[PDB]
Amino acid sequence: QQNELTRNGAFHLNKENYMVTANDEFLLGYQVDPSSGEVSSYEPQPIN
Amino acid sequence: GENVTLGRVALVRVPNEQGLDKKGGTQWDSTQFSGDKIWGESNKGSFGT
Repeated sequence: QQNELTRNGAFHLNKENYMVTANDEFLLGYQVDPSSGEVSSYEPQPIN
Repeated sequence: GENVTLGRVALVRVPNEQGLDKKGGTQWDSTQFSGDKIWGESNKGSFGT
């Protein structure tokens, strides 16, 4: 719920293999299954 | 004529290479954001050759 909107895409990985920004702020994304097609669950969560 | 293997080179990969801290002489060390040093051989799994 506590998320902020941005535009630059300078992303990288941290030790936990989460795509974060320069400030170590975790990105959010949609959950789709390995066999799914379109978005399954619309609630965002960090990309692994 | 004794052909014997003397060892093999160790290869180290960290999950977050951007987070490695910079020492002198083109050298780095592991830090808390760089992850833990993953010790592996070459040409195995995700490692290069």
